[PDB]
Amino acid sequence: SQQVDKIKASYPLFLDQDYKDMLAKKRDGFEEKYPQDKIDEVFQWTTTKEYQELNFQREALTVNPAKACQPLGAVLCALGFEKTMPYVHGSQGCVAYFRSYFNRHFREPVSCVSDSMTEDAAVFGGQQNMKDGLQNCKATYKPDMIAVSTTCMAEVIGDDLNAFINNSKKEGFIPDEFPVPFAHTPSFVGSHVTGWDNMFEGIARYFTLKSMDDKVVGSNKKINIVPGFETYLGNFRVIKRMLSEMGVGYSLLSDPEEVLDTPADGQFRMYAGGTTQEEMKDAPNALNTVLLQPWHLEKTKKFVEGTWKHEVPKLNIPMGLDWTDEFLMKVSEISGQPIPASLTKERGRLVDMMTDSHTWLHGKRFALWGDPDFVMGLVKFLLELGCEPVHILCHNGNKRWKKAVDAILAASPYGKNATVYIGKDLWHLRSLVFTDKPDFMIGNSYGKFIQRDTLHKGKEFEVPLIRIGFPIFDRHHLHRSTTLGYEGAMQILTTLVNSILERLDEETRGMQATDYNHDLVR
Amino acid sequence: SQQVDKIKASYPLFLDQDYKDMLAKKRDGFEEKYPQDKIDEVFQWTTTKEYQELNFQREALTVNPAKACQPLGAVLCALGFEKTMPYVHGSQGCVAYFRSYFNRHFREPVSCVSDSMTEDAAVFGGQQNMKDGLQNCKATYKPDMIAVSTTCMAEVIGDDLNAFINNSKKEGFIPDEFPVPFAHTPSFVGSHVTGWDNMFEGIARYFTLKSMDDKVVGSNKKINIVPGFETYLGNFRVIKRMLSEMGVGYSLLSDPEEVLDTPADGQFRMYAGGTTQEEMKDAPNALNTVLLQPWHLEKTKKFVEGTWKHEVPKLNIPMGLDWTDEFLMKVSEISGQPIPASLTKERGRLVDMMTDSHTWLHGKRFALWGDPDFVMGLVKFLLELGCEPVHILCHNGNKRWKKAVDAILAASPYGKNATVYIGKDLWHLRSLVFTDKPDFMIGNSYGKFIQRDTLHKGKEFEVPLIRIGFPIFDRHHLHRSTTLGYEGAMQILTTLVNSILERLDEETRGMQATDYNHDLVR
Amino acid sequence: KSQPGLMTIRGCAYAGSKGVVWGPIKDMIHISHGPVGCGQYSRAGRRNYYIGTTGVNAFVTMNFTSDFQEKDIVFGGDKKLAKLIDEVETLFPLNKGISVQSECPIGLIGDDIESVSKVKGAELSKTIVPVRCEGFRGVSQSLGHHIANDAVRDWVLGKRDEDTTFASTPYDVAIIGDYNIGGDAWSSRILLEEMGLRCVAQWSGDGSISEIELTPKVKLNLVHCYRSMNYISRHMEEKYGIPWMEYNFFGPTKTIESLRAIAAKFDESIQKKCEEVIAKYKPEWEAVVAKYRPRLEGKRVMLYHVIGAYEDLGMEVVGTGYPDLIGSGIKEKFIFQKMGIPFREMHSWDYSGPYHGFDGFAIFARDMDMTLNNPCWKKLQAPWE
Amino acid sequence: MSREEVESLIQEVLEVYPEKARKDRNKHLAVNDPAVTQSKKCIISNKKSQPGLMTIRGCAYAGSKGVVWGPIKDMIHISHGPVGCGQYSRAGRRNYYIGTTGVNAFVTMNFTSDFQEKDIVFGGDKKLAKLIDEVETLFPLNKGISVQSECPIGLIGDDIESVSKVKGAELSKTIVPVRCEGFRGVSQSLGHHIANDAVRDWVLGKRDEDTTFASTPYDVAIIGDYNIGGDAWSSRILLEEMGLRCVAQWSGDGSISEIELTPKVKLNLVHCYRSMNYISRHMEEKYGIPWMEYNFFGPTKTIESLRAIAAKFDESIQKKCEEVIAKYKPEWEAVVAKYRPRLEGKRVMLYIGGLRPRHVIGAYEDLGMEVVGTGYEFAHNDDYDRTMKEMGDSTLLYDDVTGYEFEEFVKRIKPDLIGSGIKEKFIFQKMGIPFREMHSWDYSGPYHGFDGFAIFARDMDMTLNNPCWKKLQAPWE
Ligand code: ICS
Ligand code: ICS
Ligand code: CLF
Ligand code: CLF
Ligand SMILES: [Fe+3]
Ligand SMILES: [Fe+3]
Repeated sequence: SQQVDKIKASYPLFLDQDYKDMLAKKRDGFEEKYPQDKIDEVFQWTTTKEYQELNFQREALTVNPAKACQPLGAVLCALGFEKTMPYVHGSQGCVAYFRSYFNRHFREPVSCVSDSMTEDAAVFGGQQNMKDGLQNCKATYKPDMIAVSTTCMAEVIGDDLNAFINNSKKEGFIPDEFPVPFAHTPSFVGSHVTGWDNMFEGIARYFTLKSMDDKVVGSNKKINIVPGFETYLGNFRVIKRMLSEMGVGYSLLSDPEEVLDTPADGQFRMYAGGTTQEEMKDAPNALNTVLLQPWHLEKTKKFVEGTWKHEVPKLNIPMGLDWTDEFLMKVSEISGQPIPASLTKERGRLVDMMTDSHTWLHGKRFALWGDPDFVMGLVKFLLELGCEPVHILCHNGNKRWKKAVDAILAASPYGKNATVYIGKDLWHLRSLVFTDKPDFMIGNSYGKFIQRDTLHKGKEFEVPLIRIGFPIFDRHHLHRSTTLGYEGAMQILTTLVNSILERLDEETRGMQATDYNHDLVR
Repeated sequence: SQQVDKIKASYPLFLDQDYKDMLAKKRDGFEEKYPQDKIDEVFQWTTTKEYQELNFQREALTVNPAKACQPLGAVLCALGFEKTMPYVHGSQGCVAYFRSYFNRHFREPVSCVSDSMTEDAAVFGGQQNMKDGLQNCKATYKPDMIAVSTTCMAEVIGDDLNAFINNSKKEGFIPDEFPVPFAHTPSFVGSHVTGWDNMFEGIARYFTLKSMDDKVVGSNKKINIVPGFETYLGNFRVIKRMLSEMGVGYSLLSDPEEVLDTPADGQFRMYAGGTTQEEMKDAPNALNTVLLQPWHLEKTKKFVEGTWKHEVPKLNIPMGLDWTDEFLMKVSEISGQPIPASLTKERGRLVDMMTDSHTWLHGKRFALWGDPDFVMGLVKFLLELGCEPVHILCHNGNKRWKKAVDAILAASPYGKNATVYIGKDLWHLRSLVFTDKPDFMIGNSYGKFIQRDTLHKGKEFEVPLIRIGFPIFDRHHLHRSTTLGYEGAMQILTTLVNSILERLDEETRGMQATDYNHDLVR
Repeated sequence: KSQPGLMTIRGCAYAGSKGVVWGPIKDMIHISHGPVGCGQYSRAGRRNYYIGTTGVNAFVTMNFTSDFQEKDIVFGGDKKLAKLIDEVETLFPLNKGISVQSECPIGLIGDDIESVSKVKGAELSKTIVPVRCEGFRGVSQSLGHHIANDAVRDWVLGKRDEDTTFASTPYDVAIIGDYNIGGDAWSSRILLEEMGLRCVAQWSGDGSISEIELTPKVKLNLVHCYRSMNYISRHMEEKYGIPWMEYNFFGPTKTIESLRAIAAKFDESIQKKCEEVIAKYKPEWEAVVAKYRPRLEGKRVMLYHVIGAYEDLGMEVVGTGYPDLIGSGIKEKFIFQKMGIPFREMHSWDYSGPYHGFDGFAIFARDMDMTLNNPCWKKLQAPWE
Repeated sequence: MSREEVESLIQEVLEVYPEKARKDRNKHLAVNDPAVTQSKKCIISNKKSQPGLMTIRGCAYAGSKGVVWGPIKDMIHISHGPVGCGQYSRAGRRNYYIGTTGVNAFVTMNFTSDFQEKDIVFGGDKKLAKLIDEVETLFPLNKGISVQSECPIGLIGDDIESVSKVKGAELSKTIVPVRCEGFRGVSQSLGHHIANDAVRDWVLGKRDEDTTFASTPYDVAIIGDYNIGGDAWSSRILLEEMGLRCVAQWSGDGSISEIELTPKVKLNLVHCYRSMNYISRHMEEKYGIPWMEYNFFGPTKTIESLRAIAAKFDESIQKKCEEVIAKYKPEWEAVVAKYRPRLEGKRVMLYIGGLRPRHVIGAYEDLGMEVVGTGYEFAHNDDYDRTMKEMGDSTLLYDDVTGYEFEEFVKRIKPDLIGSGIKEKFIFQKMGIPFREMHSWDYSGPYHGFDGFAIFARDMDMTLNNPCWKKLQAPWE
């Protein structure tokens, strides 16, 4: 039943008595459900240490991964260039999933095309698919560039991207001068961030490999900034703002900020902003190239150091206080511009906030996950705040990155209880937070289920989730946030301290039970 | 008892068995506590409509007021001027309370002095107190200006501020040219915002009344912006940023943003930034004066229109979409500058966020309180979002302001179930949210207790509090937020929609009971 | 086939099989066999509602995968699949069956998932369903539906053919093709069981493998999604002689008509119960129409089964595919939002719902009035432009 | 560090003042001599503040409503006058209580007369009677009403005593008028005195002829403990594990009933001498009840106070005291072993109101910390007599210190930690010096007793050794 004045959606409509009776009869008559005592026993077993050993003995089964496949990162990288059309050579369902994923995260239109390779292409390849797709895509969506990645089927059948593009240009499907950079993005190697690296390196190779004769390092008095796989618009904004404050000439290569934040004014813009082709062509002339996320831009670093001859600085991600300081000092050294008083005042205000919130932030325990650079920056920032990142999970991290994070943890007294897990998924982390319960989790929306599981064990066992990372699906407009620089550090500190304060308020809201600690002033 | 590995603070230390037994023994043996059945009966009665009628029949008792006294707003206004010491003629307890209040809201030092009027001055007046205090303050804290307000003691005694300042200057306690603007701030008239208006009018009159012979309107090609009683630093910043983007000369009179956000860099700054005396002197030369919060700047508006001859534009607070739009059109008309593409893009992005979150924001009911302009801006924004501000409460609002808010509600289909309450306090609002339960409340930290009360009735009766307004004591660094302009509307919208989504997540986190609606995507 | 490089909404065979058909089976564990991407992008993407303890006896919103790497591509993943099945048995003992949904590389590397499934199922006495649903097969999710239906037929439907212990009643019906998006199948089931009928089976939405096995015991098969289940309905008619009929619970007129049509297949007691249910629900949807039709009368709708509710609210559907409003997916939602037209997702019901039935009609009308008459759509052009 | 250096520092700090202010403020700064008993020959206190010098003192209303009367949970306390005084003092003090707020407890609530101009011009006695009627109507489970006067009440000639008499007689309710106008006295100290006199004259003698309370030889009353963060509960659990019966608590988590039962106790354990010595002396002279001061800050003071209290009773209480001390020795020994190596040798400067500047020194010394400067907002000369022997030689003492004076002393002495109120916290935090709130315990606590000592050590270590203090200087500056 429904009431017209108060219409109930599925919650709490399905909590009504008739629906409960119908569901109970369905379950007891036809579902053959296990007894509720058996379900409770199995759940309690899954929350135990022995189940944790069984879970960590896994070698072939992945449950709830914390990563995606390369072409998603390749598409995100391609979206960062001016009037550039992402094009995945292979199966269409991959492109549908990529567009849906980015649509749900950014709440924005996401442009990506596929050449719709079918069973026939499993025999003679997708050469005809490449020709028809390039021709039709250029004719219909009129991009200045088409950036080509691959699906897993194309990598398995061994499609040669370069030869297919050359034949498409030779047979007149597309003009020979039309820029079509490509990158092989095998979805069974690495993850989405690897795809971002591959796509960016392919585009840089396309525009700069054959034009190095006239290039002189530091002739346009600019610094190249390579952001990497980045799903916070505020991060691009803060890097650009901090560089402009310093008066430092910069080129943000693969900037998707404009196309991921198109205003609603009555018209749909397929393309907006982004790195121009002239910027990519002039990139070797810069003083240097700074990689914002060095741990998934290895191929890009190799190309920039080996072709552009840029001495890429060994910089951490500009996350937290110390690493933002190092980034600003290195930018000052490269460009010669002194750090302005505005940035010094912003740093002092961040330090003021840390000082104000340190009592509530001290000793708190966190289980966190995400991409390597973001995770390591979060670990550094938590160590700066006196927090304890007990469970550090990076499904797409490697041994060298784990070594770096362990070195970071060893330098701080708050990294004593920390452990880094590479190759593990969110089921491993669910076991970890059941057996060694932290105060909070930090991660994407997929962690919301872990919290639910903890709440099933008991309110005292519940580990609340803080949504920093990618993807965030169950909250709106969190992609607009910042995690880089002093501004990102301030936002993250505010989020952490206020999450602690909401949790304390919830725990002390019981009148005559716990409300003696329901302080007005905190 | 405590374990040194996990030391418990009061929560949850006092939940231990021995503390529970000790508290039970104390209550049963010596407190003569009412029976728990009687207590529950009385609470349930307080949640009813009959109790609401009794509560709203109040005429002499005020319970949990939603306003402060004039000298607090006067001190805030004085804080917005360069090297200006707030000086309250009267008793020192008021100054201690003002400084503590602003310290807890801003988490920053707040400088203010008193002349320590003692009962020996309760008969003869505070002339000697005024002379000694002015001399001591100027000698010790070296301000370029001393801005004088009064406590209720001095107002009741009838101390003559003008004559006392003149006698202090005449007797050589302070130099004749030293600026000592003053204002009478009776704490029994109006509220803190009235004190801000009185202090600003005193300073403007001091610096301009005797020098209007050479003033020409529009000669400096600037616009005076009067913020009023403002406790969000982001509001000052957003006004300055929007005016700078438009290429509009402006003079933010009483800008306390710098002094309330000093960096923590090893030194203490008593004074920082603020409106200069040259700016205040040249203010009559401006094209016009725009009041950000006209409903508590009546005296300032009267003075500006009658003395500076500025045709003050009839403008609402620049809150929400339409009112920010109107503010930008009026500023463009006054200054002649067109509205740049960046502000148009920001408006379009705010509209985009509105269209993204309208499904979750539509039909939600809110009980809100605060200062008059803040709450009318909040009501207008909620109407723009499709929300229903069912309970609008303004302890320091008047009848004409209520007429304005009712007119605002009448223009919208979503203001049909909305009621405006002036002269009512938070106990009235508690009865309102019990008898006519909204989805959320919007207000200061004082609302948290209301939420606790609602939670005592039941989880299905709990009304969550969204902390927007002044003061916010139980959360950190929310004073850095923005509520004005497109950016302020963005922040408010993000907070509202994520509050709704967090509440929905909490309601549907019950495993096998409500988690059928625990969607990953929302 | 789809034209290359034109930007299709269309999914793949894996999305049709795992995402649509097999996934909502709550007590079964579904393995996305292959690289991580397909499993990760489809995890909890569809709102096929269910009742259970996720991770213990229900696994719908979880993502199990083989996480194929280069070594698995080069040397095959059959040994990996067998080890994965052993680990699934070890860590999820209350799973009542395993499905192995193939991704694109599985077919191309010559993996024999059928032999692995047969061997492991014989060893563990468990039903393991190999589904050859590689994404490159076919041109859309339709072949995914077909392959999933063939897998259901070959591996699940007929394992209780000999079984007779089930006590069948003359009023046994099975709901087929209703995936319980936002609780739609529950809202249909409440009406059907209010009619005196007994929904023995309801798959895939909130579906059990046991009731899939009980489907050949029902007297009538009520098919909502004809496209994804016509194959199994036809096979069940040919093999078990069970009549299958289509129904529509979208909008009060359509659900009244469907209830009468379904009751006409049974005796007069069911028809009397149908009349009682229709009379009982008449005031509710009548009041909903009275409230919301004036707000939505004379409004044109474009879309890309549901026309009945739109017309019952006073709307006019002037566009459909496989204006004052557009109803489509998430990939077109923001594109149409930026051109300024109110939009509704007709795949997840904009995370609202349910929409089927008399209860769902109130939610549907509220949502249409909410989105179409939202003030955000009148605030598109800046007042200075 | 040396006495001559401290005196020279005092002189150069005083150099900025005008003549009258410098002459007055010279008498309130001193170099501690622990061998001096009469501090009147060394320091001067309980005098009016110098005008316009950023004093930290509150008012008499703060000392009465905010300190003594407010913590009483079953009583409703009316801030009589305009809205400011009640609004700024609402829930700002963490005097913890157990109850149902709004029904039978009203501590965190703000009741006020909300004086307007008409109430100033024509008086508010009629408004006060109407307010009492409204309070009775809307809060039936209150056990009494107190009327704390704000500044205008005394000046406009209001007679709250007559209204309290009439309404109490009519409603059979204990209505206590308190003339605690802010302009009275020089600080919160006169507020304490006025509140104590009000308690004596309106509450304490209610059950003088009542003999229905079964009294035991072990009846004690805790006086001057306002349960800041639960401190009174941490003291009470220790006292009751010792075999004593805590009949009353003054006034944190205190009820009017146990205040009325205080004349029946055998001993008065006074924690805050400054705020409740008046009522302790009155109870001694009227009911013959002995009173003794006790300190529960840190294990050393806690053990010494427990033994001193147990020495007032039979040998069974002494045996139970030894049992409690033996029980709690491992806990605070582990706390010390964990935290003292982190805090050993660190110098602390304190400036709190009237008792804690000397009471918390033992707890700090239990962790190896040294207090180099202490001072009071509103203490009297007896408090300084007690303080001088507690502080070390040649340490700094300040009475009613100014903001400028405190800043200059901190800049010169450069302590490792400062413990003061919210008005100094951010000043000294921007200066790079770790700060602890010694009024509200930085929203932590309790600090009394052994559990309180564990919390105190954790907080001191967490703030003093926080990494944020190594980051105030930009690496490029
Ligand atoms: S199965 Fe089909 S796309 Fe018939 S693949 Fe798709 S839950 Fe749609 S129009 Mo999403 S043929 Fe169902 C469908 Fe319809 S996932 Fe749902 S809404 S009624
Ligand atoms: S009552 Fe006094 S100022 Fe003795 S007015 Fe003050 S809760 Fe202080 S040093 Mo705030 S004489 Fe208590 C005090 Fe001490 S409010 Fe608390 S901390 S032990
Ligand atoms: S059409 Fe369908 S969704 Fe596409 S791959 Fe093929 S089965 Fe799968 Fe998979 S990991 Fe990523 S998303 Fe692909 S490139 Fe491969
Ligand atoms: S010394 Fe003390 S706190 Fe001051 S007034 Fe007097 S009793 Fe009160 Fe009150 S309303 Fe505001 S804060 Fe004052 S100016 Fe009057
Ligand atoms: Fe959007
Ligand atoms: Fe601060």
